[PDB]
Amino acid sequence: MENLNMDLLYMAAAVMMGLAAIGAAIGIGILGGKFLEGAARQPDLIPLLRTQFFIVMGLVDAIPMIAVGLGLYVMFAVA
Repeated sequence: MENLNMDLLYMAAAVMMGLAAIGAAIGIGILGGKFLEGAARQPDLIPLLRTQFFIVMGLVDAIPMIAVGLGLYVMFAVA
């Protein structure tokens, strides 16, 4: 079951990352456009632009980063 939970996990990361990438991309762009629009609309939120970019992408990508991260953290590192 090691080779299965090994390949299945890695492979799961691919699917998970992709599916999560799609959904993540969709939402990031969703809230990203609106938030980015306002902030980018207000000259005083220029730093918000970048800050929000990383925050929205990171918070959304934190999910697969956490799943994949935890997986490989113990798998590739601890296994």
